[PDB]
Amino acid sequence: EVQLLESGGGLVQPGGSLRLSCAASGFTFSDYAMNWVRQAPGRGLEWVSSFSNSGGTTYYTDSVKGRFTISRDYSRNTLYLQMNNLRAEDTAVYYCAKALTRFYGGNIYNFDFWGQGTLVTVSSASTKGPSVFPLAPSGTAALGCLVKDYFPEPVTVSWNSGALTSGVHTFPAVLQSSGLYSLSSVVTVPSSSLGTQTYICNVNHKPSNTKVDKKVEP
Amino acid sequence: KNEELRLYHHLFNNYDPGSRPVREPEDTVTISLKVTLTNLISLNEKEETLTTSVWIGIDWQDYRLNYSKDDFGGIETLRVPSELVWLPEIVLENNIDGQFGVAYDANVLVYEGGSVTWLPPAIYRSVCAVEVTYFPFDWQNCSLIFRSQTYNAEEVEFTFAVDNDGKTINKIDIDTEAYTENGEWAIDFCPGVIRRHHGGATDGPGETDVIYSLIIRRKPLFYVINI
Amino acid sequence: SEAEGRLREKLFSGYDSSVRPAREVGDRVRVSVGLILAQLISLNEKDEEMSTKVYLDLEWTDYRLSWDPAEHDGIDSLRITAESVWLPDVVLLNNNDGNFDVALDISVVVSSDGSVRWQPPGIYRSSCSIQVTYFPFDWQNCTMVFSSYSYDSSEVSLQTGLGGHQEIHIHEGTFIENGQWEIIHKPSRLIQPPGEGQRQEVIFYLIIRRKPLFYLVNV
Amino acid sequence: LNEEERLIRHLFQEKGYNKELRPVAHKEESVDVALALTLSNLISLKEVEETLTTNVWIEHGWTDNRLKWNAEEFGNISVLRLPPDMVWLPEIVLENNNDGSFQISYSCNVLVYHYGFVYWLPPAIFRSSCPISVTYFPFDWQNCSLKFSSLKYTAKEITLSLKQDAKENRTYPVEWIIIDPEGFTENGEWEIVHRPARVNVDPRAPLDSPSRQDITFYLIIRRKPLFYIINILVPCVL
Amino acid sequence: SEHETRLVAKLFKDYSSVVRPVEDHRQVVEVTVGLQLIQLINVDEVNQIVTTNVRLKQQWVDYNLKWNPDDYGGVKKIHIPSEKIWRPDLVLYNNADGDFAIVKFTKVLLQYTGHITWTPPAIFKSYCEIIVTHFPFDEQNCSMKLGTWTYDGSVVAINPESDQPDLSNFMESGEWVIKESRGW
Amino acid sequence: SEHETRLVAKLFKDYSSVVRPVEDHRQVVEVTVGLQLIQLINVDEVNQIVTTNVRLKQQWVDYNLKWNPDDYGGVKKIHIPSEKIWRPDLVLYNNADGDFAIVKFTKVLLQYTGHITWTPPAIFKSYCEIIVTHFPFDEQNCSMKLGTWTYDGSVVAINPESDQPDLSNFMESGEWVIKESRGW
Amino acid sequence: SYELTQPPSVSVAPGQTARITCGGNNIGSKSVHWYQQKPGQAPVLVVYDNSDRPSGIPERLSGSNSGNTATLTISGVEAGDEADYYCQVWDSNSDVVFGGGTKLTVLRTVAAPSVFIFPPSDEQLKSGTASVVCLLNNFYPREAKVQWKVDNALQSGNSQESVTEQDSKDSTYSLSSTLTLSKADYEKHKVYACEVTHQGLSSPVTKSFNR
Ligand SMILES: *[C@@H]1O[C@H](CO)[C@@H](O[C@@H]2O[C@H](CO)[C@@H](O[C@@H]3O[C@H](CO[C@H]4O[C@H](CO)[C@@H](O)[C@H](O)C4O)[C@@H](O)[C@H](O[C@H]4O[C@H](CO)[C@@H](O)[C@H](O)[C@@H]4O)[C@@H]3O)[C@H](O)[C@H]2NC(C)=O)[C@H](O)[C@H]1NC(C)=O
Ligand SMILES: CC(C)CCC[C@@H](C)[C@H]1CC[C@H]2[C@@H]3CC=C4C[C@@H](O)CC[C@]4(C)[C@H]3CC[C@]12C
Ligand SMILES: *[C@@H]1O[C@H](CO)[C@@H](O)[C@H](O)[C@H]1NC(C)=O
Ligand SMILES: *[C@@H]1O[C@H](CO)[C@@H](O)[C@H](O)[C@H]1NC(C)=O
Repeated sequence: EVQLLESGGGLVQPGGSLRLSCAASGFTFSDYAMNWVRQAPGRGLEWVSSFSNSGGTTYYTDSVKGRFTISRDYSRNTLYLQMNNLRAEDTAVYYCAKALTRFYGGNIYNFDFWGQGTLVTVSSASTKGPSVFPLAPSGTAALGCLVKDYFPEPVTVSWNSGALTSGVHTFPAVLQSSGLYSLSSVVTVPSSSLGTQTYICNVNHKPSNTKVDKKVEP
Repeated sequence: KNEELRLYHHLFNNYDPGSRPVREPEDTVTISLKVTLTNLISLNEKEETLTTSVWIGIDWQDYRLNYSKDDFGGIETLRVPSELVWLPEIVLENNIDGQFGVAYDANVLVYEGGSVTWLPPAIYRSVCAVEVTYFPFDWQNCSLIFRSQTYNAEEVEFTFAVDNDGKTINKIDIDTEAYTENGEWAIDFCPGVIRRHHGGATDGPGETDVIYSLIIRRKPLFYVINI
Repeated sequence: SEAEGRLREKLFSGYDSSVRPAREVGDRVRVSVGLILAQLISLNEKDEEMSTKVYLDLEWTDYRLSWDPAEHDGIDSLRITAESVWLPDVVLLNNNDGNFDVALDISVVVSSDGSVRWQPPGIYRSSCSIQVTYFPFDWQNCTMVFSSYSYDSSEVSLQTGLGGHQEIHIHEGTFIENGQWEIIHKPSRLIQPPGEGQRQEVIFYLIIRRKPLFYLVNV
Repeated sequence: LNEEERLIRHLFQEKGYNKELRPVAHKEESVDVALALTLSNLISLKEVEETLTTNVWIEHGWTDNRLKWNAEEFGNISVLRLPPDMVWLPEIVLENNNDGSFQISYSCNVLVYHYGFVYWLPPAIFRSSCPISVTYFPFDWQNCSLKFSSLKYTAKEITLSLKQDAKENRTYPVEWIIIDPEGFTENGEWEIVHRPARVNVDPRAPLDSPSRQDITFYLIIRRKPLFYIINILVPCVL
Repeated sequence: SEHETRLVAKLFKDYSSVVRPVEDHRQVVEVTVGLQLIQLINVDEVNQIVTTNVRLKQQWVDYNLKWNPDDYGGVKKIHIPSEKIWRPDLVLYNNADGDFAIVKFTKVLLQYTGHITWTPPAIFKSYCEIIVTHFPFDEQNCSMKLGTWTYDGSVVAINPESDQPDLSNFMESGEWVIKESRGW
Repeated sequence: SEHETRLVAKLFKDYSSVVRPVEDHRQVVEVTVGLQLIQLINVDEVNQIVTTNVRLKQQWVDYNLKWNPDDYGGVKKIHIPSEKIWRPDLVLYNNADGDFAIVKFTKVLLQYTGHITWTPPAIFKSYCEIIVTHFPFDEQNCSMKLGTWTYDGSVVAINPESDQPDLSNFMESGEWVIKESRGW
Repeated sequence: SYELTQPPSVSVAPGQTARITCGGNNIGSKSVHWYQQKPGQAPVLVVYDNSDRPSGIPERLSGSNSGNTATLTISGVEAGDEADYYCQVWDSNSDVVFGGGTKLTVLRTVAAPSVFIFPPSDEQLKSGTASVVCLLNNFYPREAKVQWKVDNALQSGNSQESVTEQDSKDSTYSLSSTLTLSKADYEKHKVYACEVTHQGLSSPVTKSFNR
């Protein structure tokens, strides 16, 4: 079972450093070239770096040459990306991707498997946890929670400890003029169930380690 | 589409060969053992070394490799490389040349119901102290001592395999039709015994092994005629 | 080494060391085969085997491993570990001990035109049928038959190494002379298949005369 | 050991160490490799096989400037123990073996000092060709050699030299095989008379040939003939 | 090269060397087995072992290793490492003190139809009943039993390539003469 | 056992087998070394080489390989491949012509406290000065000098497990009698 | 700078066939690979070498390559094919080159929004701000406008809109408009509403409340 778990992403100031790691399992780590491909928020895919065991070669795109270093752990099946002198242009979700070939390059070169990635945010702004505000309802009713004043992304919203999945809509975060992110997570239910069934929103903000859970009732 | 591939992905996508197949740590894995001798190559008296060719039948249960033939197109057996499954790591403890393991890492057979069978062949060079007193009219008692290199008796235990009638095979098995007697050595007896020891409170964890005793007889004709 | 690292990155891009270099289907890889005899270790008459220490001298072209020195800091040659590049599967067919391969893979030398030169060491035990009639006043004819194990004549074509001298090379100063054998002739020959699964051979012949002083004194 | 963990991360993951490349600023430079040989024990000299079996510890010293660090930035660490296959190595081999065992036996750790010096003391069992002069047997003496060179690298890429020792702020080359006076057990049949070491450069060879350079450690050994005297010669003569 | 590099990359994408190489598990892998005897190395009478130098030609069809040559520049055959693919696990059943299975993993010749020919070498050390009654005028009859160790006939079928072993490249022995040879 | 799988994944998530396994680098790794003599295989008087079969018990604490059993279903001990972890590089300094270090990399027993016991087997071939003056009535004192090859005492410290080698599982020798044995 | 060129958006009705093009100079001589990225998910290789399909990918996705254009064809468009499709090649001088991804949109039938309005709670009012959120649930098409009215006065420069992607089961849209004001401003006026304009509604629909 091929599996690529990325870690080490997070918040860093401009000009700082950060080591991304990608733990690989389910395949012979030395038989496939490994790659880092980044995606800035709302933008397309951009190849960053590649490591090939064929000749022990490393390859970098021009914008990161001299700043980024791709390497592999000597013993464990772990791929590293050491990033230095980070700019605001490096903010992105970094995916660790396995190639079809042990060598880098050639026309056949493609990424047959991808990890879920890690978000890297480059900004001088500090961390802050969310402030939850329930959206109280005033023949189907709608309810929700308003996550506000948090930074950096993301905040994960669940309902009733994961029991409620049907009809949930968690909106994209929006950047305020204050520089802080906010989103609303809502669910539509029959109006008859407002008084009988309990609806609780669980907001989790990993960057600040916040787990505020708020009950919603009229 | 080959149903063998689907069965393989079903069984081995989430499987750890490093962990024993026990639901709890205190449970013990029972290993059914048979040892089949194909050839007695030699007994070097100068080096006190018995060279034999055998293959060891090892059967056990892995609940993690449990499957029904009806759900996979009637497959009753799957061959896979032995490195992919947990093994009890049986070794010949009394080897003289430093070779503890088997000669060829054959595929394991995974049957329906979680039954795992491994039948690897081996060439063993084992210690046999030669009682010299009546040489060349001598008989020897060469031991073959098998044990888990890793696990104690509470983690892995041994039982003897049973024949078709259910009689316990507490001996070295020899196929009579395919067996050629050694030019100088006749095998008179070959009982096996499962020993357990070091189970005391001070010792702590119990230990177990299986000892086969090849009672072999020299044929002294060469020494009679020539010397 | 930054220039050498950049050149290695360029050369290893898209390169499969397990794939034979043929730019077009039907192209044959010309492999020049030569031999340097470092030591004639022995000729065991009981086991009928000649033990030798040699350096092969294999030369071919891999078009994928070519570059322009003007764009790579004037680098005209590289030394690359042999496992990293495609090798012809050239082995001693008439080995006596089951050992087909070289003793140490070492490194190939790659020129900017794609020429690859490889000189691996090898300790070889080759089958030699012994002409026993005039022993110990005998001379033997021990061959070393080198050929690709897998590739046929339509894929890899062999030729005798030369620069043309068709002979085993023996360096006069550094050669470890044998105390029992004198090398009379040491030619090499390309053997064609009998006129598609057919394979050429390069045979190095050692015609050696025993020096029988021991048997004169002792027998 | 958080400090050397951080140091290894800084050396190999931050700076991007490539062990395939030699430690040189430019390709035309040559890596100086200092060699010394310690004889742990002379195992045997088989006359019929014409083979010398020896146990030797080969001291390699070279400089890898990529593996430099400031000690006070890393907990005052001054030395690291790294796997030999984690860093470029000057692959020296025994050229004149006669069994196919070119390489050292135990690939031990390299020691890397903060000022970039790499020290490596692999031990090895070596079986080398020693042609035997039988003229004066059993009163014979032999002249065996251990010829060390590199087949992966030529004189253009590495320069071989003898180890240099110091006494009273005076440097001198180590031009002999090193033998511990206390720990060395003499062979039961062979006494070492001379044990020189030499850097040999062939002027005729091209610089890009592996045969251009070598370091040879010679053993001049005299047979102790007491066994042959007592058991063969006195009975035969009488 | 480029065509073959692309072909070799694409052939082994979802390839599994664990399962048998058949479209349907109810099929049988038909293997043709032919022994070539290069040399009779030794007949050890005391330990009853015959050492021989052999080539064990094995031919079968891998269903999933097929391609159309027109899509790959006309490449019709390739050579690939044998360790990457499923192989039959032929074992010398009466091995005395040598190797039980093939240990020299030479390249396999793969055709576009999926036909694999694999011709590894081996040193067979086989246990043979040695009758020394008429020594030195003794005749022997030493056999080499070969079989798939872990696969039964219902999943892998082995068939002889020829009624006799291939002695075309046999080196003449200075101590033995092969009067008869045959595979059953 | 899924608990053991999760535990092994946790322990080796960011583990290094290169770094010495204690919290601060100024600390010394304390290793307990014990020798068990299984068999005295042979004494070669000509080449002065004693061949023996031994077990080299090595005990040490790995600081980072600790866990709470309650968090992992009561798992108190596991078996880990020795290649995956840091080990002391014990070498037989007076090796004659055998292996210098351990080549049989058996599994280590790792307790939840970080304690590791590793008991690899080895065939030691040691150089022993043979005094032949009183042969065949001779007495021979042969040593086995063990030490960490690349680590000095300031980074790795070795201590004897016992004053004497363990001879409890010693096989009887048909040529020699061990009158006295001791470690220093 | 090989510069693979892709169209930003491709729209097709359910059951029809979508053709996502990737243009390049002599791209027919190159091997083109196609990746699918669902919203908030890792990319998945769906085609490699211009026509080959990885195992587990539906046969209704295919590829072609010719001249100066490669094509990905998605037939039988379901409600779960909404994704960004990226073409990719490798060049000796440009290394790995991705295309500017193409979003696939399902052209389903018109469905009108379900409108709700939510005034701020006392919990937010204790903090000194007022956020009025009004929600347009499960509508199509995406073109809709929300206008905030406070005592018959339109708001401007103090509202934020957030739009979801097409749902994987019904390919509908959801939108949220949040009007944020200081508490003094919120107390300064009484009636607060939002008006929803959407082509599926015969006339604009207002949801209003009194504080
Ligand atoms: C060929 O070799 C095999 C293997 O060596 C022989 O079989 C073994 O023979 C030995 C004896 O030579 C025998 O050892 C005896 O074990 C029993 C059982 O031990 C258990 O129980 C006792 C208590 O009952 C505990 O003390 C012990 O901890 C334990 O687990 C002992 O009782 C017995 O003791 C008796 O004999 C001793 C001398 O041998 C004597 O000192 C003592 O006072 C007492 O009278 C032995 O120690 C093995 O168990 C046999 N089996 C195995 C599997 O090894 C076989 O006999 C040999 N064949 C020939 C023809 O010689
Ligand atoms: C008749 C008597 C002398 C017996 C015959 C002796 C013969 C065999 C001679 C030939 C060479 C001699 C040896 C040559 C050199 C030396 C000198 C010194 O190191 C002690 C004696 C010793 C070692 C000699 C011992 C006797 C010797 C062995
Ligand atoms: C395997 O699964 C079947 C079906 O649940 C069950 O009946 C059987 O007992 C199981 N046996 C094991 C654990 O091998
Ligand atoms: C290293 O030693 C110096 C003195 O030479 C001292 O000033 C410094 O603090 C030491 N560093 C550490 C980390 O101990």
